Amino acid sequence: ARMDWKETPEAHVFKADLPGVKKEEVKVEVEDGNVLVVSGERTKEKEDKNDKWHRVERSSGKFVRRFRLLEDAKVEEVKAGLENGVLTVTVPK
Amino acid sequence: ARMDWKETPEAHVFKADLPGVKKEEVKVEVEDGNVLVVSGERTKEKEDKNDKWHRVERSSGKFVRRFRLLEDAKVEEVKAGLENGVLTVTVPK
Repeated sequence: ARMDWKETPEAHVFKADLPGVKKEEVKVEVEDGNVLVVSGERTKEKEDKNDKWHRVERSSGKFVRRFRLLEDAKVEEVKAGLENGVLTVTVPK
Repeated sequence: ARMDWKETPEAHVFKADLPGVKKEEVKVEVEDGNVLVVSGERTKEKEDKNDKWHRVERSSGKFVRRFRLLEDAKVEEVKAGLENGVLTVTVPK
């Protein structure tokens, strides 16, 4: 989960490369008022059991990440969207 | 760009993690008659100086991937799909 953290004047924007991940496999939470938490685990591709694996580089697993926000976030204002393999978490300041 | 290479009884299937890449930035071709070429660019969101970066782990720029297909592969029947940051190329046998 390679991630970026940008602070525009309007909000804190986090990006996470989570290719091939479904929302039911990712989790965005807030702890102790100012700690953004991103975790998950890409599911096994329920693809043809018996296939021959010539080469496998894409090998993702479980993970958890945390960031200390500069200010307590208004959890009901935090937006999180998943698109084209990129998770985006916007935190309004 | 991380890629998997699996083989089904019907075709060789290639997967590529391309988070944050729109189908207009990816190119799928067959060079020299039997070389699969997956390339494109993961555009950097330069933005404005008003912004402030606290963390940067995600990569950007050009990517190039080449696999040598069989001298007898349905080169005219290769399909390419892009969904949830994952590219899939199906080369019929």
